[PDB]
Amino acid sequence: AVVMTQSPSTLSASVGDTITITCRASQSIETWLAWYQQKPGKAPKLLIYKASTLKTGVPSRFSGSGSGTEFTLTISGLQFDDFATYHCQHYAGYSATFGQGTRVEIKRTVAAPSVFIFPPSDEQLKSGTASVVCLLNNFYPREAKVQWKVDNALQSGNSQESVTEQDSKDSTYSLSSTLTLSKADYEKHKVYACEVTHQGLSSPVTKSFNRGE
Amino acid sequence: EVQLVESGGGLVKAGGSLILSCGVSNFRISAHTMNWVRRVPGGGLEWVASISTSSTYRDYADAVKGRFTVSRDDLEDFVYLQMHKMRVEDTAIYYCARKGSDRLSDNDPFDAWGPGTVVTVSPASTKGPSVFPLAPSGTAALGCLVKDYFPEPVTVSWNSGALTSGVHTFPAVLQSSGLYSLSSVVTVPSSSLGTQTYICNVNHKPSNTKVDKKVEP
Ligand SMILES: OC[C@@]1(O)OC[C@@H](O)[C@@H](O)[C@@H]1O
Repeated sequence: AVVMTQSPSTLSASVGDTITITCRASQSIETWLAWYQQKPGKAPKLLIYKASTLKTGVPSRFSGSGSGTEFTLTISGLQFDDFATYHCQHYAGYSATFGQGTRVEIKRTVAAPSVFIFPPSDEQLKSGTASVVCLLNNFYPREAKVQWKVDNALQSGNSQESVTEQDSKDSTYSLSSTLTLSKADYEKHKVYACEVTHQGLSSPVTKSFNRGE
Repeated sequence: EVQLVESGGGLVKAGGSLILSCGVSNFRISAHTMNWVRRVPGGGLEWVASISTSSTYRDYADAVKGRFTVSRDDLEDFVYLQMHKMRVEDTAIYYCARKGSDRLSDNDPFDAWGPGTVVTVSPASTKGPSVFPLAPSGTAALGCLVKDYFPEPVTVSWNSGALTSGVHTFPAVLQSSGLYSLSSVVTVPSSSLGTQTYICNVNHKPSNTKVDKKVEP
């Protein structure tokens, strides 16, 4: 089956730059290739099809080239509206297949996360649940890892995370991780710790507290 | 040997949508008008929808007309029921039923029935969040945890909008309970803490709910 390999996975650039994104097919696909733009929480938008034909309304700064197995999308003079994910697709008579997408983001210097941990409030704890919150503030690039440890036990399967879009003033990301336990489980351990890893840190950073002061 | 099996079915909030399907064994549906019927908690049956051969005619009970759609797939032998803008009184066991059998005349009873799938519609279309402070302790962080509301969205300002710098309000996360949760945080000079009061203003329009929580060390 055709496999599409899209490079790079993330592309960091400044406004005004000309950038290229590529897609290689595992086997010849003539020019049966489309490029889509996608912003978070929105539908994909078709930009280019048959490798190089622009859809009506698409700005002329977008262009596509290639045939056979190698394809390129070029944006000549990036604008703020263009920071988004781009997807290539081989489309065939019955099926289709996508590359893994390329996230185009605004470039800035590496920033390690500033890390903060928050205990559950007594009020919430009285209701039978403990939410422990870890904040990773103002970091770049977007990849980070949070691990929770309770009394030094690596936890699994009991946290959820969310991440902001790049900050409009400083182009950083922030991330929140929440560890959720029952009051019974919460009150059986003392040390709660959020442990963070990011390329901007030379070692993991841990923030903790002892349950109840 | 002939059988029908409903799938989909579960818990729905009032106002929500849910789609059911019905697969069959040991007969083909093409020659039959297919039907959905439900049994309400008081015990009676209510005819819901009918779809005739080749989808020539689709008919609905008055109570569901305009909110429900029945479709059929003769090549793979399925029947569908879309239910939209659901109401408490849609709560019922839903069955698909075949009209006619090997005995196939111009008007037959419901000769074969599936075992039913349970659909429950909860009366609250919405629910306001609980807000919990995210208590602080160069620069300090604090924030508000906005828990267990539905549906999206919730809005968080700070000190009634005066404070905007250093604020991050995260995307809501859907909890395995079916309720949304988000956090909003802000970093402030840590020297400002034993002075300056911080209040998150949490607004949830769907439930007409406004909560102001003072976050302090
Ligand atoms: O609904 C009318 C009818 O003629 O449609 C085809 C078969 O379902 C018959 O059993 C049924 O009586």
